Amino acid sequence: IIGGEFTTIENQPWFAAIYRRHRGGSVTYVCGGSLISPCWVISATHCFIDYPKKEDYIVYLGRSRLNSNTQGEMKFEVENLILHKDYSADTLAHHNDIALLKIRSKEGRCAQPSRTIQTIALPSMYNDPQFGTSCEITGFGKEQSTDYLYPEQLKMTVVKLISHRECQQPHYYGSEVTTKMLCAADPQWKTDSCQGDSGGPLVCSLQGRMTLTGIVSWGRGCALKDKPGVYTRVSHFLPWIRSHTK
Ligand SMILES: N=C(N)c1ccc2cc(C#Cc3ccc4c(c3)CCNC4)ccc2c1
Repeated sequence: IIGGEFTTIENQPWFAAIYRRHRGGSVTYVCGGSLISPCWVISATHCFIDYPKKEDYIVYLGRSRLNSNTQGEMKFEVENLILHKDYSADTLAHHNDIALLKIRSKEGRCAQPSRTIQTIALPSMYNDPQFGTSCEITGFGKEQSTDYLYPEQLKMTVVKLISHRECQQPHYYGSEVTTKMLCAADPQWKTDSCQGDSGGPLVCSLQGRMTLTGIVSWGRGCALKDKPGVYTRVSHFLPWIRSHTK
């Protein structure tokens, strides 16, 4: 996250921290995720497509820091890694950038909801917020494009949704951004999501309800003028999520 503020897991209890085990036993951060039910974490397929072995991943719930065992945190393995069969990448745009991770403790249990571990509600079909609506993003992603390290402490920011017609303008993304994608940015281009925030939530309060409106997917640079953050529009994927969690 570029700009914004440092936060803790109690303010974002649906936030899942996803890591990968490498050969030799070292563990590194991959992407964010969101708890949608006790056994299921939703993320972006582009985070896993190059390393599709479920046994390699570690998922934490209730974790506030990248290298700290936050009190009350829960560690899990991936029982089922589901990638979207029509996922594809263009030079900029990612298509069908959505993934599901079925989680399991070493005892074979799913998440136990607590003050720091809670689910996030899915959106309803054809009911996304209007352009100009303020929404929040969370992640352990880069603080600056030139950084190679990720922040130790979890961050958050607030951005505004951008219309499809504004996002399709020539100086923005043209025809490369589609109706299955949602644009969101800072009107002053100072805060945004960035590399490492992928797979993480775009949470919008709509009609009084906190909703998983988007999943961090792609963008040209980070916090660049006329280059919004692009998110998977979760409301389009409700039949796919239902079928793969049944
Ligand atoms: N401006 C943004 N909001 C934004 C949002 C998401 C981003 C995501 C990345 C990235 C990445 C990345 C890095 C490594 C690999 C993949 C993707 C996909 C498959 N191969 C590995 C970089 C900049 C990003 C910028």
